[PDB]
Amino acid sequence: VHLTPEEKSAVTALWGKVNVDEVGGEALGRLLVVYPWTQRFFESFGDLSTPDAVMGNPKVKAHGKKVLGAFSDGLAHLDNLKGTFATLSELHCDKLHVDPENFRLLGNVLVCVLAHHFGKEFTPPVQAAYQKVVAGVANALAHKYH
Amino acid sequence: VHLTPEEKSAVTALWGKVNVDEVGGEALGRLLVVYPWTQRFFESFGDLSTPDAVMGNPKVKAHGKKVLGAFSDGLAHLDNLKGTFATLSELHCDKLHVDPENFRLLGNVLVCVLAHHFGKEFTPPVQAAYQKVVAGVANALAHKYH
Amino acid sequence: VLSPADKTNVKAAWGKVGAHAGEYGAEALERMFLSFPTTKTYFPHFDLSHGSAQVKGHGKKVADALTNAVAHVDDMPNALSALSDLHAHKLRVDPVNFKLLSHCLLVTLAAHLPAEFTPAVHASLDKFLASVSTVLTSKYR
Amino acid sequence: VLSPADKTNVKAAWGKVGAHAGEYGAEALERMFLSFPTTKTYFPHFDLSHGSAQVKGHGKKVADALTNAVAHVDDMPNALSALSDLHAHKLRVDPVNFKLLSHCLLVTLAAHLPAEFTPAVHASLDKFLASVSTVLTSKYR
Ligand code: HEM
Ligand code: HEM
Ligand code: HEM
Ligand code: HEM
Repeated sequence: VHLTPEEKSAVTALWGKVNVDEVGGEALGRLLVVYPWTQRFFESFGDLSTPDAVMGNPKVKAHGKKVLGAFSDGLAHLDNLKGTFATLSELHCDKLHVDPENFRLLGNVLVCVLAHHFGKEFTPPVQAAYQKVVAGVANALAHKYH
Repeated sequence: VHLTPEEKSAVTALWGKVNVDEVGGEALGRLLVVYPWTQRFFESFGDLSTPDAVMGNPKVKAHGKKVLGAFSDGLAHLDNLKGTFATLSELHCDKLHVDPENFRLLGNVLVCVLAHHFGKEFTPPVQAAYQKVVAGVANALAHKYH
Repeated sequence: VLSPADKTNVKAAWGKVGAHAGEYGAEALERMFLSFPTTKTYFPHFDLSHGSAQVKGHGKKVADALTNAVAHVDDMPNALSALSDLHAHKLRVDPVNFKLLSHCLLVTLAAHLPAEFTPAVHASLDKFLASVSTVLTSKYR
Repeated sequence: VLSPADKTNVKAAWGKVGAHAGEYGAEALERMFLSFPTTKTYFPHFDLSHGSAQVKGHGKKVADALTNAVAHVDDMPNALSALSDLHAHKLRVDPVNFKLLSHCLLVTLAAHLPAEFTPAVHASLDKFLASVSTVLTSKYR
């Protein structure tokens, strides 16, 4: 993560006005709905029969709530995304076995949730900035696969 | 790259009996043929109209010859694939702009050339070993994309 | 494959886009070039600065090639049959780039239609662009 | 799409495989589980040790599901229509895994048919498995 001062501000300014509670479940939710196979990891959450059931399952808005944390966390430790995610990398890999290609799917659905919640404020340059961050994050968790 | 002693031997024993000259063009060649879009980077090589023209173009068996080098090179520096490829990473990224997803395609077509040239000697465990190496290499060149 | 429920959401969401189609078609391109720098190696003779009337003009091509799909959805492999040769044969556009686009195209729509960008239509749109991407790459298969 | 020249290479290469089909169908699986550890999260009730008669037995299913494709190539979306629901609906198999397999399946064939694994047939095979993979995932589109 380089984040030039221009980008550094775009990511901070925006990220600061983010509904850290709701936005977190908004992503996880749409992931299970748009990429069905992913529900294969949250069968202990409940009814994921329809999108309405997924967009309401309390187990989901509680997990997405914890996911968003790791971000605010990594976002406050760009200079080292590897160290911060060491723990979660061992968890998602040698225990959950999620494929690293699915960390990119989640980082993008997130970018779509931010684009939806901030509409126009979410300018192209603001995206190209977050895309870098998401990417940097998707590479830390995938780190333990070596 | 971990390479446990079992794997370390499988990769060495095999790699030692490799026709370092011919095998190198065998891969590059089949890449342009099986993944056509990739020819978009070697238009200065000549006639790539048919596979026969690609599997003979001298420009190709000379470039594949240099590619295989970097491998024998990285293969002799597993403990640090990042440092060794620093140069080539800047080249393929901020100059050639090849997408990192195409370094995986080449590493696999290579595994197929080795599987073809050593047939049965190329046991599953020998593959699962090389696959790790290829992967480790495909991540170094892709490194400068951060 | 696309289901009747999907068809309805694509035709629904595209309708609500209407008039701005071309505009939107050039906002996805800029987002791409910016977020995915590597995709510019295709538009040299192009000006990729914020105002390029070349990017605006192209956004109309893409936008109407898509509107050409939503209206003939049950038959894309024939309507798009032509854009299949150009992207695969002449241009040699790497298949990954069709993914990078489609993404920016969903990140554009959500920033313009915060009402109907429901988790469902979102999924319907992603399947639709997934089918378009498949058809334009088909000439490789 | 697959061309007559492709059809010929698939039907050609598969013919030369014949009798060993099932054998080969279980060698690709082991290669996968080994090289791509993450793909085992689907076969728990399975024994994935070198001799598993469960892996051998499954390799026959896959092998004959493929032989079912080469013979009905012009019509896979219907013949395979069924294996489409099972992999997409019931199983929820991630689309990436269809790529990991197809690879091991080409790394198997080359290690058994060093004569006809020409750069061309290689390309023809890759397109064929590319079309099979697409059809089994289609139920997502
Ligand atoms: C952007 C990358 C991701 C982040 C930031 C992330 C973060 C987390 C965190 C913080 C936890 C729980 C930690 C705790 O409970 O203390 C977790 C658990 C888990 N993650 Fe991820 N994750 C990511 C992507 C994914 C993806 C793509 C999947 C695949 C479906 C996934 C599947 C899981 C599962 C199944 C659990 C639940 C484990 C449990 O029941 O505790 N994660 N993740
Ligand atoms: C496994 C990863 C790869 C390795 C080991 C590798 C290695 C190399 C090396 C050593 C050079 C030339 C260095 C020199 O001339 O001194 C080179 C150049 C180049 N590579 Fe790669 N490369 C890889 C993958 C790719 C891929 C996937 C493409 C995409 C088509 C590609 C496109 C290029 C191009 C176009 C050049 C030629 C530049 C010239 O004309 O000198 N490479 N590569
Ligand atoms: C959703 C998928 C896409 C659609 C619907 C689409 C549609 C089109 C259409 C209709 C044309 C213009 C025909 C003309 O005006 O003569 C075109 C041309 C072209 N497209 Fe795309 N395209 C898409 C994705 C891509 C991608 C992913 C790339 C590259 C990253 C690409 C590269 C090009 C190029 C190079 C041209 C020629 C433009 C020029 O150089 O003047 N297209 N596309
Ligand atoms: C080339 C593509 C593939 C073909 C042709 C294929 C074909 C088949 C066939 C014919 C069946 C067995 C039906 C039966 O005996 O009742 C099956 C079942 C199954 N396949 Fe595949 N398959 C392929 C790829 C995959 C992949 C990539 C995975 C996972 C990584 C997968 C996971 C499964 C599972 C879980 C079953 C059920 C087996 C069991 O648990 O008993 N398949 N497949």
